[PDB]
Amino acid sequence: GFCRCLCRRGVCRCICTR
Repeated sequence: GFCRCLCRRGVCRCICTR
C-alpha cells in the first residue's frame, strides 16, 4: 500500500508495505 521511509518519533523504518 505504501513503500517509503516510515519515520516514527523514535524509530525510522524505510521498507515496502502493501
